[PDB]
Amino acid sequence: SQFTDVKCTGSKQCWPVCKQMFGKPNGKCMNGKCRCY
Repeated sequence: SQFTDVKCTGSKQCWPVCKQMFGKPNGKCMNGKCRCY
């Protein structure tokens, strides 16, 4: 997992975040913050 500080309630929210931050959308909302894979 890659850490982010981006808050979230649902995993789909994390897809654009992870795409911007790490180059792929694969990501889940984990304990209220995005994690990217």
